[PDB]
Amino acid sequence: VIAEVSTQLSEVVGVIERHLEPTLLAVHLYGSAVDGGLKPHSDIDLLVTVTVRLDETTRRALINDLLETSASPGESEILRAVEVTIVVHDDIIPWRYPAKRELQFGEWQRNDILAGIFEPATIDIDLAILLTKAREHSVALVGPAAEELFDPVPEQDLFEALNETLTLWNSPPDWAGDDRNVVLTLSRIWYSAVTGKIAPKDVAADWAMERLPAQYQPVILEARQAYLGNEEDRLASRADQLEEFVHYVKGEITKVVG
Ligand SMILES: Nc1ncnc2c1ncn2[C@@H]1O[C@H](COP(=O)(O)OP(=O)(O)NP(=O)(O)O)[C@@H](O)[C@H]1O
Ligand SMILES: CN[C@@H]1[C@H](O)[C@H](NC)[C@H]2O[C@]3(O)[C@H](O[C@@H]2[C@H]1O)O[C@H](C)CC3(O)O
Ligand SMILES: [Mg+2]
Ligand SMILES: [Mg+2]
Repeated sequence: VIAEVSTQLSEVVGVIERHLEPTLLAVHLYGSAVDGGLKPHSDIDLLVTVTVRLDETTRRALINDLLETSASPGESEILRAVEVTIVVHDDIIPWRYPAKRELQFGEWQRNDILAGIFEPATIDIDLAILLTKAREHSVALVGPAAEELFDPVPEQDLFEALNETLTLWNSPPDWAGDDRNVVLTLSRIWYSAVTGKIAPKDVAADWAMERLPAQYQPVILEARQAYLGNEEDRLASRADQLEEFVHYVKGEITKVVG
């Protein structure tokens, strides 16, 4: 997608306001929209803070409505994948690890939502990472700056969430659908574990590529190119090369000490 993003952004915030205006504290645009800039496959990352949990019916109304504002990756030249994370004030302030996520919407749910599966509130270790990103780079579309609203996420909580995330990826079906992002996410986790910082997918990829034995450099170079829209994503082609990359990078992450 190469289209100006302000139209779809205003549609998505209109849906959020329509359901949540009376309990809304903040809407923050974050992720690559604010840090590095949207690339052809980039989603729109929104973080919504409410003062009270949602009624079940409000969860379903909002999830259904958000799906109508969103397009499956590669199915639209004008609409990006939309991602909305809702946190309840008293669940995330004061900061505790791990924290409860009230709601998340994203295109990975499309099938579920169309079958009437509405994901309920859960522990989400990923909030340690999302709130660290949002506090550093975001736009308050409404309410206070992320920096002021959210407590700092301790670096030990960041470090633990980065290492725990690696439990998701052990064998090839665990990354079957999502080969480019698992590769770029491994590079970002490795980068963040050594640096304590967060980098866009291409910056983390180039950092990783410097620090890899030459055998592992090709898979991350292909992922970095596909992220920038420069080359095709043919990472599923080279299945064995992918799993060796994953095992190699996980081992290198595991070596990084706190
Ligand atoms: N070290 C890390 N840095 C960044 N994101 C990370 C890291 N570790 C795990 N993640 C998760 O990776 C996901 C990235 O969100 P996503 O919207 O795909 O990223 P982005 O920076 O906006 N880039 P993109 O949408 O591809 O342009 C989130 O769930 C993050 O918390
Ligand atoms: C909260 N961050 C998101 C989640 O990690 C999510 N998967 C549970 C990610 O899924 C993705 O990698 C990508 O980025 C999504 C992330 O932005 O979002 C695409 C629509 C689907 C995907 O599978 O390609
Ligand atoms: Mg994004
Ligand atoms: Mg996202």
